[PDB]
Amino acid sequence: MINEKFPKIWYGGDYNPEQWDKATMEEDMRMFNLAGIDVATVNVFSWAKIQRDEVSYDFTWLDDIIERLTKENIYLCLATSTGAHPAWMAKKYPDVLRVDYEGRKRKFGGRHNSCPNSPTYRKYAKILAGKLAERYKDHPQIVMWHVSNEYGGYCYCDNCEKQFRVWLKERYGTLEALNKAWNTSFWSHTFYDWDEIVAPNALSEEWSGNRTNFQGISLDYRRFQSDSLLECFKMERDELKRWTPDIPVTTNLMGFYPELDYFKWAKEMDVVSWDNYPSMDTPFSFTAMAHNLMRGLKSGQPFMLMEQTPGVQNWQPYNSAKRPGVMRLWSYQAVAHGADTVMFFQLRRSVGACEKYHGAVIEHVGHEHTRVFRECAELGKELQQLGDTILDARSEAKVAVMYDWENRWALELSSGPSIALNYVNEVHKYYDALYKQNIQTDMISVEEDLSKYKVVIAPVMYMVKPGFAERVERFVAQGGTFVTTFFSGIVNENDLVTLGGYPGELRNVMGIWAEEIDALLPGHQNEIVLRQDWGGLRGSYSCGILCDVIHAETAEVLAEYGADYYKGTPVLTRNKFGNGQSYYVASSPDADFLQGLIANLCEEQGVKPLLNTPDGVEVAERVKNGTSYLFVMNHNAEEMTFDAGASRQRDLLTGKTISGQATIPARGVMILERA
Amino acid sequence: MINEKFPKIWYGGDYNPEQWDKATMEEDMRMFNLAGIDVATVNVFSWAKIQRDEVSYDFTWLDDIIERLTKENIYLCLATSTGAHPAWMAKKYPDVLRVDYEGRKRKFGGRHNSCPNSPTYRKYAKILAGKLAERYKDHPQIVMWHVSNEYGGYCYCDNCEKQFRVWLKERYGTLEALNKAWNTSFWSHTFYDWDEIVAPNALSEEWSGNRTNFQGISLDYRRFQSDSLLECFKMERDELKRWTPDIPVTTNLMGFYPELDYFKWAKEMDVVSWDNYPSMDTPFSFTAMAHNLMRGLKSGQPFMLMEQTPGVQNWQPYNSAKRPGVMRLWSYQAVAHGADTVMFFQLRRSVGACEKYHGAVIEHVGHEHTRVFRECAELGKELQQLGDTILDARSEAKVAVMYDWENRWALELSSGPSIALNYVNEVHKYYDALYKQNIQTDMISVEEDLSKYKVVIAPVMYMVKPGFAERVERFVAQGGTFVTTFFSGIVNENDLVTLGGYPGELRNVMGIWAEEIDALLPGHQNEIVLRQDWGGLRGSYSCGILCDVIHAETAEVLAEYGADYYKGTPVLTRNKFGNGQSYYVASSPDADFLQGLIANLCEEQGVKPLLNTPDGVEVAERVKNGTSYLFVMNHNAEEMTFDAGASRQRDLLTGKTISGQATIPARGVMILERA
Amino acid sequence: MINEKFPKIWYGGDYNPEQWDKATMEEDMRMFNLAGIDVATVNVFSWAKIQRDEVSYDFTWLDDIIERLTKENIYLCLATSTGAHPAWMAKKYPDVLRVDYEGRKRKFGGRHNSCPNSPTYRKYAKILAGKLAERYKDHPQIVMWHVSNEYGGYCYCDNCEKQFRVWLKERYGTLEALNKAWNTSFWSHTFYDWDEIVAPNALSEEWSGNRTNFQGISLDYRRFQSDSLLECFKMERDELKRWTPDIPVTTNLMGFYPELDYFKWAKEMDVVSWDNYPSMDTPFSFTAMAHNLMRGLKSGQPFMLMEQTPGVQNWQPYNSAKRPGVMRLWSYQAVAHGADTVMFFQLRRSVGACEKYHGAVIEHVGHEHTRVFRECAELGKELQQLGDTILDARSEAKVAVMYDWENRWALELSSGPSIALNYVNEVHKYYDALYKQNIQTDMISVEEDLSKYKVVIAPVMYMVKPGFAERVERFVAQGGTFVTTFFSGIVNENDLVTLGGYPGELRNVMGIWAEEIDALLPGHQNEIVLRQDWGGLRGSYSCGILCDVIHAETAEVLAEYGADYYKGTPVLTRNKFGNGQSYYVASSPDADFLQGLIANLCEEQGVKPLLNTPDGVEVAERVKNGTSYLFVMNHNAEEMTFDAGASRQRDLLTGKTISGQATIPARGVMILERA
Ligand SMILES: [Zn+2]
Ligand SMILES: [Zn+2]
Ligand SMILES: [Zn+2]
Repeated sequence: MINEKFPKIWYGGDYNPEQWDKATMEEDMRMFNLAGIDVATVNVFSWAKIQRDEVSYDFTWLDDIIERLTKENIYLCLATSTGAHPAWMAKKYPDVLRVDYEGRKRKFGGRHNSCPNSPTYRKYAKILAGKLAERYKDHPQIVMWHVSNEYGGYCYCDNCEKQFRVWLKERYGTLEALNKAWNTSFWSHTFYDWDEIVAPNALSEEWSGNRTNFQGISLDYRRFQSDSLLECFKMERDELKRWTPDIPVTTNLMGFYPELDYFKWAKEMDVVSWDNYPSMDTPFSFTAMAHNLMRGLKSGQPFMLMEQTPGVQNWQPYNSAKRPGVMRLWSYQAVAHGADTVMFFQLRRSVGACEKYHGAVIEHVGHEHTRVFRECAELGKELQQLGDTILDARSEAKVAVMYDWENRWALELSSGPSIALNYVNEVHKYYDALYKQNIQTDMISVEEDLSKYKVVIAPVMYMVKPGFAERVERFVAQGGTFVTTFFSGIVNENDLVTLGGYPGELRNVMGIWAEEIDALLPGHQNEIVLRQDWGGLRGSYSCGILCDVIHAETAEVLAEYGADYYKGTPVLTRNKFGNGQSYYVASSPDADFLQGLIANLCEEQGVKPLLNTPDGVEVAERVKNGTSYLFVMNHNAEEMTFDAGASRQRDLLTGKTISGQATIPARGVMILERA
Repeated sequence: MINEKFPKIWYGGDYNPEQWDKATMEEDMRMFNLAGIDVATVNVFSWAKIQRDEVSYDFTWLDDIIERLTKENIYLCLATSTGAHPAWMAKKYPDVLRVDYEGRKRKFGGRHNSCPNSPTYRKYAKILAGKLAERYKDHPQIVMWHVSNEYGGYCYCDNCEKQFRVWLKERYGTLEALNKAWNTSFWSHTFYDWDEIVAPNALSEEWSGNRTNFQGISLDYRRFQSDSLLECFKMERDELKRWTPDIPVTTNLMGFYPELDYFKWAKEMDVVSWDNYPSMDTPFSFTAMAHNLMRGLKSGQPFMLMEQTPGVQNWQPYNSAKRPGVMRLWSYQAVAHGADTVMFFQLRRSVGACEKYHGAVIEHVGHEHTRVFRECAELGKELQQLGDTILDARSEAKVAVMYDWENRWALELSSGPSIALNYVNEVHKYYDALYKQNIQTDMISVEEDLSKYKVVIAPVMYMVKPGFAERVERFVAQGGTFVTTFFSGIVNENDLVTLGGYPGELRNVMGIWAEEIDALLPGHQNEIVLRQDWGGLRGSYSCGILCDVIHAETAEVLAEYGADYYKGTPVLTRNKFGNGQSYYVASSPDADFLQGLIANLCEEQGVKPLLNTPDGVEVAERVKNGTSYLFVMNHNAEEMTFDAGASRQRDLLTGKTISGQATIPARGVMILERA
Repeated sequence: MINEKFPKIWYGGDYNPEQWDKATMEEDMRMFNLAGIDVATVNVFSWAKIQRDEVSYDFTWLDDIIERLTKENIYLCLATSTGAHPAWMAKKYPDVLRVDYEGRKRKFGGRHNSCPNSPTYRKYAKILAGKLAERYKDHPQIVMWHVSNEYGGYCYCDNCEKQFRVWLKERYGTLEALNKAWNTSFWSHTFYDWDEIVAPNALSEEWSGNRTNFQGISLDYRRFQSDSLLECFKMERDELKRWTPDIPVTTNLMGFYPELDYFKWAKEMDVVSWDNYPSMDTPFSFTAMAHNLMRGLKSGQPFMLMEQTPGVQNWQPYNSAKRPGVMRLWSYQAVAHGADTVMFFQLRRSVGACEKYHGAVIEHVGHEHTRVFRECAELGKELQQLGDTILDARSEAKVAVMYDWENRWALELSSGPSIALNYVNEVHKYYDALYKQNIQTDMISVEEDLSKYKVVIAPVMYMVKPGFAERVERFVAQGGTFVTTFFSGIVNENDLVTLGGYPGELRNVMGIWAEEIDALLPGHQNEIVLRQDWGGLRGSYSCGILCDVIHAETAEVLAEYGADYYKGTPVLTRNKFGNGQSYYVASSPDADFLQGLIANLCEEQGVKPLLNTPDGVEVAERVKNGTSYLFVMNHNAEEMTFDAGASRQRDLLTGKTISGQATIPARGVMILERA
């Protein structure tokens, strides 16, 4: 379990009574009891309240809050408050403030924006975390540490620049090695001294947020910034554990957030927690893919849903209300994919600055006779009833899909071959296909152990890191199947091209040679024409975005282009390789083709759907011992019917036995317990 | 009259002989005479010409201009020249230059951009104003002072930041009060010293022009900037009044310009003057609303049209020629809404820099045989003919619609609930409905006395200021009808939410409780469904943008939503309150629904249309003594006919007597004199 | 010839073996012989490799490259390496870095971005040029000097600012003359000292690229910046010519690149060279016009095609592969319009940074068995077989269209009359009309000798320079036809309006007076209605963007507007003037009208198509001695057939005799040699 002393799916969220008074806190306790709320995330943004100058610390108000919540038997997710530095500190110690992408020195404002290489910031953040741990070391209600808050953003100040050079010295050892990695002979970029090197932003190598002259520099700086933030986190963590070695430590991540390499972060965290905030056009399968990734970060370990709105958001263009049931629906979607907590931002609405129109359990009227409140209490009852049932359950997926931040950085920094190529979109195209068929799958790192899987899919694996090619070769020869695509195997860890023919280190296992690649204008398409019927693939489908023009060397050709100067050349190939097979997909296909391909690939490895269901009804499974929990989630706004199978099983949410034809209400959820 | 010694609608405008020579001035005099031009606004932009260093003043060139115009008996609107500082001053005294929203120190260039807290600017602008007044104190031709020119724009420099803290001291008195007002417990923003507070711009709290982390700070900064600029105007005003206490002082405003609180500015001005420059998609009823607002800034006092182009604009994307008659049409529209002058920018085209392709009465050919000159001359004759007939005439509207700058600021900084909410558009939707039925209306401040009205409409009255609620409870209690909408009564003067349930202080009088609001995606609607036929309202209408979910408490329900999860809940309510009635409109309805709603509200109070006319034929009324003047303006490109009523009346522009059916030419104007 | 010792069309391009090693060079040499490559442009971006500090120069690596190429008898276009300064130089001498348009001091990065008024840059660029020239002065393989690389971009630094003041001193002599030229009495802009004048960028007079308060200042600053960069070129040129007085010097221009007055630049270069890079929506007639302009820069002298991709680009949004045959097609199109070289960027793909996905002859596989390579080898063989046949051949067009950078700057800076006015587009509309009918034309300076022409077309000649009016009066009177358009003859060289009536200095020769101009909203149109049938002009055509409202004075009206308030007024006039005729075109016509007008005008002067061909089949002629070479180029994806004429002639590319009907393959090229 996340914490043995708290044996259920935690229910609660961010709580900020220091924005109120003791009277309202009494109302909070009353209503939290009605809602089934038993965890509070406190002290996230009270650094200034605590520390008014470099020498004074007042924890008396916090003692009160903690003592009051303990009376109620509410557990504490205790934050270190380092998510936003005080105004006095920004004023006296400007080294704490970031210089931005546009080259500008910031003044005090906002949050999440301390320079991670700031001596002042590091000094005081470490001391604050240490004092909190020391003061509350012996307290029984603290069940989790919450370090800072949503780390992110880049800094380009002088301190980061001098520290970038050190990081470079440690990484490459010499200027010969550095100049080679960065290919500095290009555009007379030869460096003869480390101080000649600068941070890449609007002043130097970059423009428009994602464009650069020097991908090598831009890539490394992102590694460097991610590492620097990670060091701040590690620093607070170590200091916490000095005083409370037995209390878990987390920080709250942002899913597919692009700026941080979360695979590297998660190795440093006792458990992953994250903040799920969907856009109004975010596909339900996308947020599934994100919970999945969060699971994946520690190779299947259940994570905390640290934040989600219980109602409306504030920062979307059009902050629509969450329709009845949806709050519940989306909470159980998180649990289905590995969450062992569902926690909100936030418990009581602020009054406030920019978050006053962000949803909360208790809102502006200040009472419980509210739709949003009702729905929350309802979820709270259920979660109380589930108890420890699902806790620690894991995915036993036989299909994996690979994602990587460094690959993503190189791709997004690349120029070009096409701005229409979006890495996360292509990755999602494959995951979605799996999602619609209810094929249980894991999002994994390129580094993951491949032996649990029968199918490993790696969309646009543009960057191939040391050991990767050999791991997939070994995995395929042993009998696995590997899928990859156009613009894969192009470069190494430094974004230098692997010479001698794409896909380079994967050339042999894919059994094809990609000669050149064609980028299509928006709205232009080519067609995938099957050689002959093959499983659920028949006739023609369309494809777009990019078209690799390849040569089958060892692989069998299964489909070929139907149009353009490369008509009649392969677009889908299969290479037998030891006991396994590899498929190369040379274009970006429509959903029907991927539906077919995925079905074929799973059938070939004997992997079956969890269940067959109508479109919109998602199924995912977690397993505990030899017990299987099928989450069936109806995203449709109408009652729905599906075949739930004949075996004996019960819906954990209703207690009722289920067998055969079953219906599931609109926006409904069932948790099928079975062997 | 604006000035007794000048007893007609003033005609002329901005005039810049100092760009030319004496020879061209003789032609100028000749042509002004042809066009019936009798007023010139001079010396707007010659500070550097007057003052070449900190010690030298040359007024002789200005003496000759004033003397030459005097011989012609042309009246002088004399500007102070402070609307653009001299280059030598920017170079020697950089404190005069602004720091922009991006945090950059500006260099010399442009205009209207002096730092309002510059000691140098204030010093010299005050001396200049004083020297001018003292020099021309005994001149008979000067009928108006034109202070500076179009004050506007924000400054984020060091001096403003320091003055901002002082303004905060004067306003809140203590850090305790400021900390509460700004809700600084959020994001650890507690200030322990005033010096820790900074200007909110791209370096601190804000981004992309209208977004902010802390709207309380951003709201206050805009107040402070508006006051700061206002002080500069008051400074010059007082200096002018020392020497010429009997010459009126104005400064030229920009209508619905968002950055300045003109209601507060207007108290300090002897007469409002404004510059009307419509966009190519500006609806004619909007510019009517703008003129209307200009009249309302001083509670109905007539104003000056200080600027409008006689022909093309220069800064619109597409500067279309003003079709024949349109110039006249639009000048009379201004008069129709309270303009007692009609003035142009400018009398002769510059040659020039950025305004060489802005229209003028005298243009690049340098003669009067021009489409634009002929149209200016025609109007000139009519204004001579009208004499004092219309001067001082007032609006006697019984319908008022409220608009407020602080409300606006708070709304446009808010996040969100929807970027599709535009404060001014919502206001205009109500105005347009009255405009279309020729219901004589007043644009009014939230502070205006309500006693003279029967219908008060306050769209999106998000911010509710001290004394407002009482003021309106009393207006409804004693028989008035008050109309407000979704997202009203949410916050107070500091943008802090008023707790306990929307619409807060308006809850009592509105007799409803708004539980939650729903932002619709663009192109989505809900529907307004009437319980039963009510007056002009019948069946279903569409509504969109935002849908408020409300509970009738004291109010009764006249219509309910026709779709979505809040289908069948109130969207329109009527509350009997004392002798009067308040209507709550929970969404943003289409033009048809508002037409119905307006008619019913007017009928209910006994207010009738001025006149019934075809679409695009505008009718507005100004009353003088007991005499009524009906301005009738045909925006249509073809002849239109209407029934003018049976009472014996003459068109002042023709002398003809009108009764019953009457035709108006394309772009035509009539002014009907009636008792 | 470009260089007499190398008597064929040069084949090769940018070559960068310093990114590689001696061994890969051996492979370069083998493949270059296969491809028929005989010229390499070396040393473009190796400043830092040559010069590690302010005192050290290493040329040995370059010696090695030059020696190896000589063995293979490959000729050298030697660059000076000044296109990108070293990182140590940026670090130690920051005066080398630019200040950008937003006012920021840049840091080391990118290229083409040395401050042209940098003492350090000039000191070291000169020395480097000189050392290169002195070292290789006696070398037999050097056939061209390639100064720097793609000069461009503006600097707003302190040094440029102080030198701008000096350049103004030299140009105007007195503040009196400067204030007048800039019309500084506008907006109190009077300068009393040169140091009060600052550069026009985001901090002062300008915003968002092309908007400005003071076009005079903005216009001169671009002249100054163009001159500054030109001085850097001249400085290197002069140093090179000190040591090798008889080796040609060039620098690679960028065609219709807006920031530099290439007509001024070309007088300083021995031969023009340029870099042809189309957008995916660049019309084939546009790239033709660009080549044509490059020819026009030195009045018909053949130029060097210095760069073009042999395959894909890297900086286009969607970098599509060049379809089979297209590389060759576009290469011959360059030759048709005056290229006496065809060279690529680049010979071997970089590996790399931002250019690794830019095409090359030798690509990432590293061998010649590639579609792209085969196509390059094929072209190279053709070029070896052509020999010196076509060298020095020139255009004998009788139609010219004028283009001007200062005119372009003034039009792009103007506000407004319309942002839908795009000068280069209007220019292309005329050129395209000619290109579609295969009318041989020259793009020319406004300063070119008009004697050689029968039709001269000057679309939007908004700025009219000293001597221009007189030169075209003489041209028309002696028998030429002259065409200009709406919005011409408006200003002088200082962007000051020529008073008295548009089109000012052109008013006499055009025989019309343009009273006013009307900007149309996008999508809006008028119609051109012919008075009677006139040659290929019949009935009614559509027109848009701007409609000039004019009066015929001496000219007769061939066509009038068919709509709006100026319906019935002239839109197309003809003025008989001496033995010639001038046509005024008062609006922007559709392509049908322009087809008709062009045919009419050519017929009127005895000029006929080179050949009638189906659409997309382009024809251009170069003449050498008594022999005419007709380039026929089939832009269509399909075979095409046309009448090649009766005269006895052969295709240079096939050796075959062509007479009467001939068919051209898709993407095909024929070069007909005739009398
Ligand atoms: Zn930093
Ligand atoms: Zn300021
Ligand atoms: Zn410079």
